Amino acid sequence: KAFHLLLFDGSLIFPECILIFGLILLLMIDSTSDQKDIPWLYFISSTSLVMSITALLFRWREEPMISFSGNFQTNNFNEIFQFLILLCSTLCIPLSVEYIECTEMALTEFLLFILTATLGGMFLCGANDLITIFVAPECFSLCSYLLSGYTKKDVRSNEATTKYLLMGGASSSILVHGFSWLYGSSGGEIELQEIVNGLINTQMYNSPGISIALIFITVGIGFKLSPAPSHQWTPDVYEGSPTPVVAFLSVTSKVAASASATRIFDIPFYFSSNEWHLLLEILAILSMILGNLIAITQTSMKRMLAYSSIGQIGYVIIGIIVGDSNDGYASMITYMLFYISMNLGTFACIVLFGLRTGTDNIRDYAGLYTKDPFLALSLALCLLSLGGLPPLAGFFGKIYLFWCGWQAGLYFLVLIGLLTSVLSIYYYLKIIKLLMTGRNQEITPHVRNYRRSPLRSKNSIEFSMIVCVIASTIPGISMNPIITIAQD
Amino acid sequence: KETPERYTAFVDKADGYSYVYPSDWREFDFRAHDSAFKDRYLQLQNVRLSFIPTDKNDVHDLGPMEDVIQTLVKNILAAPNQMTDIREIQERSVDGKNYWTFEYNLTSPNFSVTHFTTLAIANGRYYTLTVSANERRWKRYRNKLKVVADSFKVFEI
Amino acid sequence: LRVEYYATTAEPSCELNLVRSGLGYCDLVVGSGVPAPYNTLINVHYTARFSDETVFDSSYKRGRPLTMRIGVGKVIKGLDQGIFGGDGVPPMQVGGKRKLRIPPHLGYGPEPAGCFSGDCNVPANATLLYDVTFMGVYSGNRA
Amino acid sequence: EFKWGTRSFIWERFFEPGLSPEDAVSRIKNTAEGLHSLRHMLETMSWRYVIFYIRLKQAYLKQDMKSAMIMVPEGRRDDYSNAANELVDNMAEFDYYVRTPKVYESYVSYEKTLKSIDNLLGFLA
Amino acid sequence: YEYDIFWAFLIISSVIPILAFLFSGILAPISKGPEKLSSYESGIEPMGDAWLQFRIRYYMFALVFVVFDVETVFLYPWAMSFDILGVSVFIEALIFVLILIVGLVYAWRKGALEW
Amino acid sequence: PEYAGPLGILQALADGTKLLFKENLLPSRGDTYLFSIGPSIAVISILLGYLIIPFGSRLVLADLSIGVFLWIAVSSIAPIGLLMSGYGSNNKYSFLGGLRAAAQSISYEIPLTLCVLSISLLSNSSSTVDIVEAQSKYGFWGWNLWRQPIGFIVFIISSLAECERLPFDLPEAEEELVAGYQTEYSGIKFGLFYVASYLN
Amino acid sequence: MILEHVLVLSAFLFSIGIYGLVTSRNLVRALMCLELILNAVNLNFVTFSDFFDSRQLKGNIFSIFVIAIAAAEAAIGPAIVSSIYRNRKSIRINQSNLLN
Amino acid sequence: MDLPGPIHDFLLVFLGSGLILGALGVVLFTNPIFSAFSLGLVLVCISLFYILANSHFVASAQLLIYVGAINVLIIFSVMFMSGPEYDKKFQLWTVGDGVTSLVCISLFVSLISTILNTSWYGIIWTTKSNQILEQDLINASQQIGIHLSTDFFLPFELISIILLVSLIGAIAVARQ
Repeated sequence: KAFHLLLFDGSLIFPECILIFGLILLLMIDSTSDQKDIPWLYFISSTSLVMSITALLFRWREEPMISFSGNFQTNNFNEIFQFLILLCSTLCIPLSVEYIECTEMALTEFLLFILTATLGGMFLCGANDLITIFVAPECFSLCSYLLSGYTKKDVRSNEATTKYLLMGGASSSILVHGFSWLYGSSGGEIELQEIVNGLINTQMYNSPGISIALIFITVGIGFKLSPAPSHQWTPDVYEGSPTPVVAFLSVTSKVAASASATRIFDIPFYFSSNEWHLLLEILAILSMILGNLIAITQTSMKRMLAYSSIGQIGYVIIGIIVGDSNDGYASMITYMLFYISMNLGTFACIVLFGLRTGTDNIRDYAGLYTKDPFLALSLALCLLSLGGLPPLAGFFGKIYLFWCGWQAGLYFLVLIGLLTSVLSIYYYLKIIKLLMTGRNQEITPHVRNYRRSPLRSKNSIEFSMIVCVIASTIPGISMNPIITIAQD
Repeated sequence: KETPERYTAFVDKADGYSYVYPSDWREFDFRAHDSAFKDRYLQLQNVRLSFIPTDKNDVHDLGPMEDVIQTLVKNILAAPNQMTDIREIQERSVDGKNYWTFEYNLTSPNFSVTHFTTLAIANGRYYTLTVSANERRWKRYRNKLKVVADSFKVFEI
Repeated sequence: LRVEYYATTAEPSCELNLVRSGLGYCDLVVGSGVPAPYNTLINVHYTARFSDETVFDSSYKRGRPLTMRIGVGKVIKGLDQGIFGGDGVPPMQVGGKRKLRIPPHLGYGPEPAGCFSGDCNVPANATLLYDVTFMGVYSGNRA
Repeated sequence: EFKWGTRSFIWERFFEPGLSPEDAVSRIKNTAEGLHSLRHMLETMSWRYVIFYIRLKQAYLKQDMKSAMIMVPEGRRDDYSNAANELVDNMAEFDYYVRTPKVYESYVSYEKTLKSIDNLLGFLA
Repeated sequence: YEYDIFWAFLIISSVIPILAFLFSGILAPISKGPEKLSSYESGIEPMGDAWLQFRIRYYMFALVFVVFDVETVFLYPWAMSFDILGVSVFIEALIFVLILIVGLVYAWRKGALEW
Repeated sequence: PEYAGPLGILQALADGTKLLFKENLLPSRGDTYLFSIGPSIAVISILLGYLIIPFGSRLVLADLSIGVFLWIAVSSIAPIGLLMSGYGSNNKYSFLGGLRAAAQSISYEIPLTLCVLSISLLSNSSSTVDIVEAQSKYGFWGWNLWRQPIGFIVFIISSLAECERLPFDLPEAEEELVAGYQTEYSGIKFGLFYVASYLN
Repeated sequence: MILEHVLVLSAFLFSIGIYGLVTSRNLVRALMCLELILNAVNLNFVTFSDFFDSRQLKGNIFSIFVIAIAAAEAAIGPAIVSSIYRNRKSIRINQSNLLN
Repeated sequence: MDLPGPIHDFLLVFLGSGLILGALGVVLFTNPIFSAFSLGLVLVCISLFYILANSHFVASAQLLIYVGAINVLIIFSVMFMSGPEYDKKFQLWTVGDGVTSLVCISLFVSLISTILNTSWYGIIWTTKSNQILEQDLINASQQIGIHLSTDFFLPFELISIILLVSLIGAIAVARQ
């Protein structure tokens, strides 16, 4: 034969082929050699995740193309999201290598799962088919089940894995039932930009079976994004999983699911916009209302960050709701880019605090300013950026998200977003209020015996690449959007 | 090499035709076709024949040769996803009976095949003898299959 | 029967060049772009009317041109012959506007389409009229 | 209205009262037109589509021919019945030559079915 | 048709044990007794009812077998289409076989396949 | 066998009719339905493989193009019946025999599948008639025995393990367990679990 | 013919599987009901490929991939079940409500 | 290319009744062993449905893979549960099951009111060109092989990566 048609198409997924090669090389070296070294695992994970971006940036100017016979679409929209996934993995590897090593467990398996979830998240970003919109998030969800229970000994992690596996088998089967309904009442078409035509060809675009597919797809996607009553999987899993994996599932899962939701609600479901618009409006209003209200009654930091994430996802949903006309998708990014730094910094501070301290309760965060002023300053900056406080990234991100909402006439959505943002100050201020307690009687012995130690550690560099971003991107919110309105 | 590939003659006096296929090939049941033989190892390399009822007395009653050959290739002999082209069209005549033998390539996005198809009309039947080989191995076998397509004969039942 | 009411002004009339397959067509605007490529996704704008000039479908109703893979039988035979060409029909070019008269045997045949809940979208043996407009070849990025 | 073929086949089969003769004759005409249009699918050797069409049209005809006996006058009602039986037999042969598919025999039974249904329309008028 | 014989053969193959059971029921006598119906435990009176609860490390090959069954199922259509296509499917399935080999090596080295 | 018939010819027929006339014994402690269903499932899933065996070019009941793959798929089902028989008997020996049968099938299903896959790759078809004719192209030298010796030995060993013949008679090992999964089985069901073995 | 009845059965299976997913007091049974739901989806896919995709067989390929995913889930758990039973010696999922 | 009509419909009804019985056995049995054995009946009936439609390869793949899955499921249910417990026998009914029965009945009614209202035969006559097979590909498994090898390349390697990672995670999690 020629092996050429696939060879020229195989260069289009070369950034993912780099991840696959790094995965295989890491696995082969782990199997071949008995001894284990932290620096080599660090090097291979980093050089796998900094060569994919090197190849992806070299592929930015290239023409958009649909390769592997209607299976992989490369254009401007998915490239940004793939870069976001790679950035999340790159800033989560230092979060993971220290944490899993301090738990005395095998780390090559953890890096393998993270790299596979990144590989399955990059494929979900451009997945121009219905089979690969199922297989790729099953390359992510299965690894997420393998993660978050990698602890394997804590009684919390087993229950978290049970809940995650059962609820994500409940979803991603409703999603595929919707895929089957959409594929049946279309004429046997599965490519994304070929089933609206197939629907007209069979004249079933107003069939009652199309509403079932839309509802099932929206439910199966809103499970992964976790807005609205599809949110219950989030806090328990966020409360009973190791911190690096939950940070990864906080930033990497929302990016891939946002990309899939944007490419599944606009390309194959534009004829029925008046239905999924209402579904997303309900899904967002309920998300902000019931993610900002419950977060103010939280005694655990990871669970509070879970309710925080299910609150901030509703702000991003407005970008899908307004549509591509009044910016819209250009406001999904330039806020998800913000959200990544916000959450990864506020999780890196939690990682360091828990490792040096050994706790997760919020009440043990008292008096951290006296012990480690740098960590308290960084965590406070991350939390204030999370609350949309003025000189930090969240404020400009939220006003960008609300400008397009007001421009599209969605006064109710913007009003609910602003009211929930007001509610979203009491938390992200409660933690700081604890952090600035000089009362020695209210200071828990968890932070009384706290050693900062005269070494830098990797997470400090990883969140110094972040805290300086959530504050100094506030002038650079003109460079980012001109890369995000350029896509269409 | 010795004498060329030896062929075996298949004669159906009940259905009133006769053609000639390579002796290395084996008989097998094509779906709904009257007769078929195929290579024992290679795929898409086979001869088949099925006939349909008709009221015409000769192929010349089907209209102009090139036009009806093209409409049969596009509409009947090819799936909608297969791009077709015809590279050779010939007419032969023996015993007052005319046979239209044309070579065409069907290039699906998955795979490519090449066929020698001989049409005849006699005994109230329309015969559609077809010789098929994969395109990758077409150039080697084309002559070795053309002898098949030039061997199609229809007589009185 | 299940016609969604869409108010649209009509297109200029024509003399229909009937072909062997029964399709009628005219070139309202001859496109200056690339002709409709085989096995390629193309965005076109159409206004599908029944007989007696009642519109039952339109890509302007959904707000964006329809994307279909042309030349490989993913639409009705009349639309494929009108757009991709063949059998005496020249292929349409980018920017070209063309009227089409699809007979019942080139359309949905004697079987109604879109039948559910006590009504069907297209009746049996219906001649369709299409004011198709080749907007262009599909690209991942819009300007 | 469309009077048939507008919902799932099992619902119209089991949960509908049935058709009046004035709609049964129209369904006979539509079945004949569909059989006439089936020739291209028969020539392309698509046996699954043809077998689905044949089974559905058989299930239509078993009701429609029985319920259209009223419109036939008494002077022809026996002969029409004979023609109806003939049509059934022909379609049965067509069935037998699409499952276990053959080309020549299915085409022969297709032409026979077309002639029988044209005679049935001639009787129904 | 090539598959109605399959259905008839399946029906006959299912009917045969039913015929055997019916013939045994109408031919063999019944002479049930409380000693006869007791579970056989080599003469001695059985203790608690059965049940063994194997170790996990013994039965960890089954998780390998589940994956390997899928891999060998996926390898069949490639072999069916190996001749119609060319070296493209060879390159395609080479990665599949290599991943299978790497997984087998991992199971071997990690002690999953050890008893 | 010398006395049951001329040269023991009627010995196995005598065994079958004796098992027919032997009282059908059911366990009171266990489950009746699983007990009755197990051997029937095993014999059905073993008998279903005879549909594709050709004794001539056309002396085959069904030349299914799925072919040997369907044989593997239906032969995979019998160990479920063996496990059902082991669980339903409520006997420790039966439980051990059922678990051993499941482990044996799990171990030896894959090499047999790959050996069949190699032959199908060589013959380019899954049908048995196509495989035999592809062998018959080159005659005696065209047999896949000479071209694929490694697959030949592995297929022999895997088939011997799936048939549970010695040295792979562990689920029915008479010296370790009294009769394995057949320990509590009497009458026609033991004959069924005997037939199924010899049919395999 | 009454082929649409298959669709009905698939829907029934889905609902039944959904029911068995909720009232499950044993996580092995919950995994089995997940297999039931995926099987209903696969039934829909196969009958739709029979209906509309006799050439491309996209529904059959999707069914094969769904079977692969279901087996991957059936391999990941009960390994998760193994970890849970090693740590807690209990399987009943409704009894574990520590994270709440 | 099908069975006779009445035979096909009778097989549909019979296999549907068997499937309903198996699913009800799955969702009504306390013992995971008994419900697994009912699941096996469901698997066999679904494979027979695949054979009925046209899927002679998907049926075999279903049988092989899902039979391995149920055998593993029975092994791990024996290994991870209490005593054999034939006395458990149809676990008790609570209010929490009664409300979900109503919810699932409503969901099934919503699905069946769409299935029974959509003319599925009307869609078939519109997708005519999707049912014109290539005449050279007589073997259906040959078509499935060609379209698995060429049309779906990216999922074909993605599933390999998924299977490898799932194997590794299953070994790592379940190890003692």
